[PDB]
Amino acid sequence: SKDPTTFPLGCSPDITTPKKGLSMELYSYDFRKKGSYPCWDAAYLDPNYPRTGYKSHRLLAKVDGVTGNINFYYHATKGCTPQLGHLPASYNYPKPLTMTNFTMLLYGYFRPKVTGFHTFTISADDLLFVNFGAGNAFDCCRRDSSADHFGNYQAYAIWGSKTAKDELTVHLDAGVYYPIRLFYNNREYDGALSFTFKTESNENTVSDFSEYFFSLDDTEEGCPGLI
Ligand SMILES: [Ca+2]
Ligand SMILES: [Ca+2]
Repeated sequence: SKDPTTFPLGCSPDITTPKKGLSMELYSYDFRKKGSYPCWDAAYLDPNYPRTGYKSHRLLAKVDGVTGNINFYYHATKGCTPQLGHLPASYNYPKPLTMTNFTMLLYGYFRPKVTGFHTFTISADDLLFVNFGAGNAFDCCRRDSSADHFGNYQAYAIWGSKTAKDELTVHLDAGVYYPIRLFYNNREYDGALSFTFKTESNENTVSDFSEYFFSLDDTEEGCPGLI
């Protein structure tokens, strides 16, 4: 089912070794033409922007192995102006980009260490939309066939809105691989992404996803959760 749920379905990959990290695609996000009021494009809030609209902009990069702490804060000096910066080393992308104005998609799997409830907390400047679970994000080792068919967001944050931070609480089983999709945009000026979680079992905040994000190969058979 594509609908978001407190009890998401996960995946059981075969022997082939999971690879560390998420995959990432970077895209352009231009300003409006000189003198427009305001200067930033509102396309990022088109209902279909996270599904199809982004693909009409320019592909910048496709990277594998994104893991570790994926949080960032980029400080711009000027409005209405493309300015260069770098993502943190965790993104495995060693080129500058226009950090003031870009779109980023990350996808893969989250593998828990604890069976029980997890609460992920997110915030972003400007936008972070999260899908989580088989079907809601994509299907088990069948990402290519289902990548565009994700469901209602499990959580979302939009800078400047009444929902500028959000939480998602899900019950998960240790060692199972859960499809995840993170879609981020910066429209102008500063950018920021925060993505962390806690489990109901203790007070520790987890922000380093070294032990938790993996990529699995698609297969003809699929790898549906057997638990
Ligand atoms: Ca295999
Ligand atoms: Ca911004």
